[PDB]
Amino acid sequence: DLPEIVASGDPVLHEKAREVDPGEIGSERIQKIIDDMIKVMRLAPGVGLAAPQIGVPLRIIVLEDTKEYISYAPKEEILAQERRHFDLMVMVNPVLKERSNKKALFFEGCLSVDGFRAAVERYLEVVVTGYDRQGKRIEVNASGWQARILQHECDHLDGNLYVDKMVPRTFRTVDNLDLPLAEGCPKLGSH
Amino acid sequence: DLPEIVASGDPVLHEKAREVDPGEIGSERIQKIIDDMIKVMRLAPGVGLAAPQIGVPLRIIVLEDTKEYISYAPKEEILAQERRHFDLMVMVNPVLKERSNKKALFFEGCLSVDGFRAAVERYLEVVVTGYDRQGKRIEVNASGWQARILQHECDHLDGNLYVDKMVPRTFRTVDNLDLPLAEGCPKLGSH
Ligand SMILES: [Zn+2]
Ligand SMILES: [Zn+2]
Repeated sequence: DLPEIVASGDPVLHEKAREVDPGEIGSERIQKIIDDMIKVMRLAPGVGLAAPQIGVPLRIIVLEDTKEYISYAPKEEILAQERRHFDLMVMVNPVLKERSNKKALFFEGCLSVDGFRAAVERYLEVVVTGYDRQGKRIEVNASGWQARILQHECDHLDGNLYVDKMVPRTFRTVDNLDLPLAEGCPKLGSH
Repeated sequence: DLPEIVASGDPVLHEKAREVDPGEIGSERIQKIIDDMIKVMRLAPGVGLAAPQIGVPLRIIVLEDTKEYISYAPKEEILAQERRHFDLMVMVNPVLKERSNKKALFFEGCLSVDGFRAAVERYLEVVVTGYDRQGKRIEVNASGWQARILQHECDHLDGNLYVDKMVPRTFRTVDNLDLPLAEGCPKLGSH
């Protein structure tokens, strides 16, 4: 049986998620959750996913970018967002910190807020500590689209969705995604 | 034939609309639009509607609350929100100003952002000047849900949607509308 995705409104998404006990990570229980998340993130075309999104108040995130997902987008664009593919990645009790105040601005979308995208600003470089799928402590460094995803998923673990971090007037239907930005809205890209 | 409501993304919604020339108000074109708006606002169950929502960069709003619309809601709620019914109302080149810093907090929804609602703070009392359907200077005073609607529609005329004015973490699917507010969130209602 597969637990589906919670949508905005469900308190689980707007409240800080409890840490999973290191070691208990190897548990057949939490291990199971990691499997589900990974499945769901792949079942609906998603590049990231946080425990609360399937109703689990735990600090666990999974991200992954297929060289196939990327394929379906303007090369001009995927290149601008420094979006390189990476293998599935799992992090429990992650702790994110920017490696520099360098930032970027692009359209983001959440699986708990579908049908909509919105330009949100993100750190370009970031380092995330925590534990790997098997309870061993790791420290992941990343930039570009990957850093973006990590920030997204981590935000979830704190009860935060991009909507409360978006650039005014950029909110839009996935359909009207490519329509121009109205005057005033900052330019997309980076410094 | 009636125009289709525009959804977020379409620049028309995120840019300041131009004032309509007084007098030109009686014009066919302009009196045509007012008819369309009114039709659309009624066609999809809506209580307000601004020109940009149908693609018209003009400053024209129509609001109306049926004793029928209201009927389909918790009387306890209709209470709290001071939501009383009022007849169709049309205002060109409206100019809104609060009558006091008295505010209220309730869930709002836009027709250009459907499937979602979010708690937004509004002035409780407000006065709006401008012109009536027939081009005559008018000055409407209102409070409660009516004041809320006026603010909503007027915001549209300036390229503003509630999403950029919502209370963090209140965003939600119309379905998850009644689910609790995450912890930390303000309490809905007045002061
Ligand atoms: Zn998300
Ligand atoms: Zn609206």
